Amino acid sequence: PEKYNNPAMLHNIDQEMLKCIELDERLKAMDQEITVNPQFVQKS
Amino acid sequence: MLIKVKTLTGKEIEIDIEPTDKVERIKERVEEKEGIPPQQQRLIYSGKQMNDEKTAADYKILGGSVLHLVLALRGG
Amino acid sequence: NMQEAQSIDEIYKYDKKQQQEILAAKPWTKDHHYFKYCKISALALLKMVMHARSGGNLAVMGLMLGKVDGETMIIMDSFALPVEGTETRVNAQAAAYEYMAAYIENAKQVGRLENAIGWYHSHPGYGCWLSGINVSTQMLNQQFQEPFVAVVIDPTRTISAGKVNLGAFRTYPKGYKPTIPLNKIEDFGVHCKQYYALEVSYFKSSLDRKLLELLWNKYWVNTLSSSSLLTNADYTTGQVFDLSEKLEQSEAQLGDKLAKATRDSCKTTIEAIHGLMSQVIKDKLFNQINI
Amino acid sequence: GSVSVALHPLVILNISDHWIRMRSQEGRPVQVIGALIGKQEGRNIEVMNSFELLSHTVEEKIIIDKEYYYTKEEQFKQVFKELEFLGWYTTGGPPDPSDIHVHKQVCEIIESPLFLKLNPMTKHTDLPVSVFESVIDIINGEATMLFAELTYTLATEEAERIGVDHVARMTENSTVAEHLIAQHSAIKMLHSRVKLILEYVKASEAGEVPFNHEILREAYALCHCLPVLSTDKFKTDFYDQCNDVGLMAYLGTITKTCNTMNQFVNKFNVLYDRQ
Amino acid sequence: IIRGNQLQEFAAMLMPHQKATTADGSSILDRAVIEHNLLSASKLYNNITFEELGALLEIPAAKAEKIASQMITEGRMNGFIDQIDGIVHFETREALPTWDKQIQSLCFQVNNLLEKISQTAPEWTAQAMEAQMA
Amino acid sequence: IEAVYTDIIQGKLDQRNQLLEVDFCIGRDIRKKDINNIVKTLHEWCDGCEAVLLGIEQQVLRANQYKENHNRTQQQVEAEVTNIKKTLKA
Amino acid sequence: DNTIHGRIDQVNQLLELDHQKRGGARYTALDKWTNQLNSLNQAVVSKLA
Repeated sequence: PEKYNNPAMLHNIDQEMLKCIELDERLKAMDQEITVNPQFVQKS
Repeated sequence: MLIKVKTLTGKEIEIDIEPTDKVERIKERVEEKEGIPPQQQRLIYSGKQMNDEKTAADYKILGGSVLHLVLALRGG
Repeated sequence: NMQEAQSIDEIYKYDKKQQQEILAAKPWTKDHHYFKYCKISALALLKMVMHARSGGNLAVMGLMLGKVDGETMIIMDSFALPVEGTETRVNAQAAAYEYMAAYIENAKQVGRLENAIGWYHSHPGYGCWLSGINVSTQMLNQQFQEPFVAVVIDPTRTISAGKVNLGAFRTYPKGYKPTIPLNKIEDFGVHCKQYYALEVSYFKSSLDRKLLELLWNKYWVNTLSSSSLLTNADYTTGQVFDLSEKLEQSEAQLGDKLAKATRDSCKTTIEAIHGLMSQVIKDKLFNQINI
Repeated sequence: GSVSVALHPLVILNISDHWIRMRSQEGRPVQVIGALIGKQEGRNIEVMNSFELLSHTVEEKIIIDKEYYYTKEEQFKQVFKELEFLGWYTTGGPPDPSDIHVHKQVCEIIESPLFLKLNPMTKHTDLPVSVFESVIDIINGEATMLFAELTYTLATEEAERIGVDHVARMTENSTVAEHLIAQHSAIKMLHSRVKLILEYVKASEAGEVPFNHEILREAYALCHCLPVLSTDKFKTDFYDQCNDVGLMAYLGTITKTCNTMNQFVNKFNVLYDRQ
Repeated sequence: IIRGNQLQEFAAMLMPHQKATTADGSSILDRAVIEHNLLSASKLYNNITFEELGALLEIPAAKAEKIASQMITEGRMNGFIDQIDGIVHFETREALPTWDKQIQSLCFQVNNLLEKISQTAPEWTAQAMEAQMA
Repeated sequence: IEAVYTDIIQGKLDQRNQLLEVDFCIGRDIRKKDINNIVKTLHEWCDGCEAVLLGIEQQVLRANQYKENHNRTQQQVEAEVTNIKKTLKA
Repeated sequence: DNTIHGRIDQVNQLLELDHQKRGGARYTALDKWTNQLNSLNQAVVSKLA
């Protein structure tokens, strides 16, 4: 079916990277929001 | 009465000696302080090795003066 | 941008009070594997290497100056000793100690505020390991001078292979053990269980980097075209292999190591992305002109 | 160039380290003075190593501790046997009367010492290191020793060159900038070379320089040798490499987002939901 | 690629023992010249067919293949031999190292041209360099 | 091969694909008409080098500003958490 | 007996050797990452939520 050497595969890999990056950014933002709640900072 | 001993790394300890003692004497007393090996100590004062057998008559420590100690090292 | 003390030059500060507090508290008395990191200045490495090669195949050694910050030994200078030694055995009878304390006293006035932090020894072409008597040497050096580390250099291996054969080692106290294996005894000594190695890294100054970048490059098909990302293929394969065990140990711990594992993987991925970027810039430079 | 001076790539780095140590110790950069030792083979003076000296200040003039010089000389006559005094080095721009005041005391040690310069506030692409010699000129009255520039080389031995290469290979403002600036400088000066070649070709076309029929042929061959390896096999190999590196980056982005995910899970497992 | 129709002079000044045949259907000089020709062909070629190889080494046909097989397995020349297609491969390059070697050649050419032009007219090159660096 | 023997060109002969592969060739005579061609090619190479340098500068600037922005964000969240920690101890 | 590294073709009576297997060890090690990382996230998601 495929040899995995055409630029289309590189473009697909890039597209997957730009979704994983967005997911990581969203998790980091949520963690940063959690680490500020006044309910927190006192449980540790 | 308030003689000081310094290591090459930075340690500074205080001891007291009598004028008529020997170099071996101050050795035993400094190991009675801590517990250094006696045969692996090199004594330095004013950049000169201290002869052990010589009873302290002319090696003048009159106030505040500090002796230097070196630990023996071999890298064969 | 030279007057300010950046994060690179901030390590060039000798705070007497902080070092005194560290040496008085002595946190190393409880944890045996307390020290892990060894940062070394560039010029110390230079002087060490030139002293090792100047003696030829005869072993040479010296005392190094530095401080301790938490778990990191920061070494800022190297120093040579006036000793007579053969290929394998040395004595350092009186001349070394007549030029050791005198050197410290002289350096107290020029501006050298550092003290004895360890010694380095050159082993000419028979591995980077602690000898059977060198381990006892570090025994009695550490027993009373706790902030301390033994540095071992191989001149022949460095001059032949092209990589720095440097090893920082510290030994366990007598009684702390944790039949000999056949894989950890050829790269180490027969007393390998009595000593451990420490991670070694180097630092330099901002002006050092500035002078290096303007010293001499050329390096068009020497650096800019040198089969990059491919020369260290065996290095990368070994790294990607041992990250497997690192991650499996981290997972076993979960069932912290994980941050170290992620840093280790990030180093390799960043390096090979840099290689790809170099290849891409080469392609955009040379291949795509005069269609 | 009068006498011949061979310079080793060791004294310069010692001077740089001394200046850096002084700047970190005292903050405000000041003058630093050292001593040169080496081998004087005929008219060829080879400078291998240099050692710092403690210089005091009286009134507004710097005086070298000559007894310290004797002690240092006795010290390094044991580790470096056949090495003699050669001169002193300094840091700064143009020579100043303080340098002359230091060199006149240095002359009392050795008949004709050398003068070394290294500009740390340099803003130019030239090498800050320079070599000068003191020459008594025909100045009226008491003629001072003017510093005449000398011709200095970069003689080095195997260990020094190999160590220099090791240090140059080794290396903040992010690692990508470190990897990129080395490429940038190389491409900059390669483009400058290309521009010089094009300028000569244009000048030859304009007739300003005599028409040489030998350089133009090599230039023509070089012009014909730009499109290197436009074959399909090379393109396939390059795209294979690109895809391999891309999947490498994927496997390594995922393991870091896993770290972030674990950190978030650990943080959340204690605030909103106990145990 | 020295051939057998200009080597009679060497054969003339040969001692009887040094010329005496090994009893393999050919002279020792014919052995040496054929082996040298085969080794020389191994450099400025990439892959050749037996029909074409049966002209450089003279030779009937398959004896050239026998000699090529003898050359290998003795640490002399590299390359494998096909027999279905009758084509022998000497050595092939793998693209990217060829790209690096082309970078070698191109940049050395640039540097040599710069050195030559600087040595030709020092005044003009100095003027151009000092104007560019301004 | 006779042509190659005179060191004119460095090439490899291929019999499978029938494709001569040359690497280095000596330049022939040049008339007083192709100087425009070489000038054009050299100018194109200079323009390509300049474009590459500009792209490199832009990319390094973007990387630096991204790092600075991330560091400022971390500093801001650290300041907020220290402020709330100080406030909590009342 | 693992003395000849090759295979035998019977329809054309050929003997194909093994002048193959370039340095693809990288790939297998790469696969190793997968065989870990999958499991790793399986442990991460299984903590709770």
